[PDB]
Amino acid sequence: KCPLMVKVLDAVRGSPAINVAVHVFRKAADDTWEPFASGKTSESGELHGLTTEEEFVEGIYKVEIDTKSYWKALISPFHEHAEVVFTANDSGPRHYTIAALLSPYSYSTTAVVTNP
Amino acid sequence: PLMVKVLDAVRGSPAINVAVHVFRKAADDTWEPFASGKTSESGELHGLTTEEEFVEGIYKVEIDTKSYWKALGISPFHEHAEVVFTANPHYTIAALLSPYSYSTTAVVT
Amino acid sequence: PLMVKVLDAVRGSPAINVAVHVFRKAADDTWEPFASGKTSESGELHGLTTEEEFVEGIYKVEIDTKSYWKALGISPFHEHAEVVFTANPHYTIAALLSPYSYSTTAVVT
Amino acid sequence: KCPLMVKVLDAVRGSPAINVAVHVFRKAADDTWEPFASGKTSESGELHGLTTEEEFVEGIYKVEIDTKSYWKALISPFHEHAEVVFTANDSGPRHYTIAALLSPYSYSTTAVVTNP
Repeated sequence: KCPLMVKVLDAVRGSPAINVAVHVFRKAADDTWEPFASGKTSESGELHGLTTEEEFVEGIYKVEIDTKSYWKALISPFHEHAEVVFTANDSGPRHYTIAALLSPYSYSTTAVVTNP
Repeated sequence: PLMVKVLDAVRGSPAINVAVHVFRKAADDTWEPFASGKTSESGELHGLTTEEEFVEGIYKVEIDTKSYWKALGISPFHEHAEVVFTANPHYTIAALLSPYSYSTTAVVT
Repeated sequence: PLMVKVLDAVRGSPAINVAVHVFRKAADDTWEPFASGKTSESGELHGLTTEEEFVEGIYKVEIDTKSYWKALGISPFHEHAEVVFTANPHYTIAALLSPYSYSTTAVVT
Repeated sequence: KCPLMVKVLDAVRGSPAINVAVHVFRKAADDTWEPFASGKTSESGELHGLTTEEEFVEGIYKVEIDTKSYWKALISPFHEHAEVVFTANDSGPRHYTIAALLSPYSYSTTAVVTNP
């Protein structure tokens, strides 16, 4: 394998952040954000199967994590969502895990990049 | 009412000369330029806007983290960091930068 | 030369009235009390020490995060947060608190 | 299963933090920190097998992550180590993952607590 994975934790509960919606976009030649993939985290706070090594070509990707819907569905948080934007696969294929740690007024995000 | 502070977690210092662009979501759902600056020597950016123009609405603060790391000779992961929020308490948007990670917090007083 | 700032990531605010204890590692490898205070209304603690007494050495800053969350009616994970470092650039120790997580950064200028 | 696990990431490299030494202590009846377990992270940045459900009784535990040796063994970091101190198993047995994200002048740590 899965070349793009998202893992989300809840810093308030000390648990996986479950049922967090995630939308992925890819910059198109026109320079606009085209829908690329979407899904939601599981009970372990992970999201797999967004894409395939074949479809995940080079490009600029935006991973939007819908944190406000997450918190509301539980609390009124600060951010609308957490947006992770990066160039991918520009030195050849890699695997990416986008990790995010969520608090109502704060989040962090880290990328773990490996080369299968 | 809107302040940006950026810290470098690799050097344990303010992140200086970082470009910051603020946008407001237009009725057409597009992002209109609203304000921009470079962080100061203390990693701070002030006077982006006034209480008058900073009306309720959704805002985006884009921090050009990539140019920052490149200036320092370091290869970073993100294109930029983006903070998106509804203005509806002075807002401080703080960001802590590492090459492959960043954290952002809102201090609303 | 030593400042502590504490933020609450749940409320997006300064963490007020948080007890902070600083210790210095003695030659006997024990931790000697060195300084302590409560964060202010701005989540800040200053005047812990002077340039004179803040000599090189290893220091520990203990932040009583547990009492903080309990005062707010919230069940937290950590007993406290601990920042341990060698003083050898003004040191700002900043901490960002959540019930089950905290981050700490050093800003050395 | 393993009731106490540690996971460490490097925020500079975007990778697991490998060969990070970790020492665990438990507060004794005397109120001093007794050695409880130690180990080092693997190539995936994880450390398993510190202890067993049977030995991991209630108590106050300190997980010390030796971040300075880690960075030096690569850079001169700020902290001596990252120290995670918590009461465990006071409402019955739980499983704990202590996650830490490391930068030379900053770290974060999060607990994920589950009830098998």
